[PDB]
Amino acid sequence: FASVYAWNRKRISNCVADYSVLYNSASFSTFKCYGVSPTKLNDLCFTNV
Amino acid sequence: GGNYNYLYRLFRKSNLKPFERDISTEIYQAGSTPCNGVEGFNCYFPLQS
Repeated sequence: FASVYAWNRKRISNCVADYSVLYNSASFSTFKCYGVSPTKLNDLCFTNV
Repeated sequence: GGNYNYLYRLFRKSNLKPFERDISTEIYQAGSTPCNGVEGFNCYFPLQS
């Protein structure tokens, strides 16, 4: 991963990805999300990420 | 007034019926799979000052 002043971009779309299989992972120091319930991420559709 | 004399409850998954008292001052843990896959983690105390 590049430096903080030259951080890396990525555009992602046309995917069917499960986030529940990632939320239960304990290999993360912190996983806190704003304004959106993570448990509902499987019931929402977005233009791109 | 005291700086930390009032606390709001950061709690969910138990959408309450109208005019319901929520005084279950419990550290929110699950002790099952959907919390880091173990017991004692994701034990977030709902009240925040």
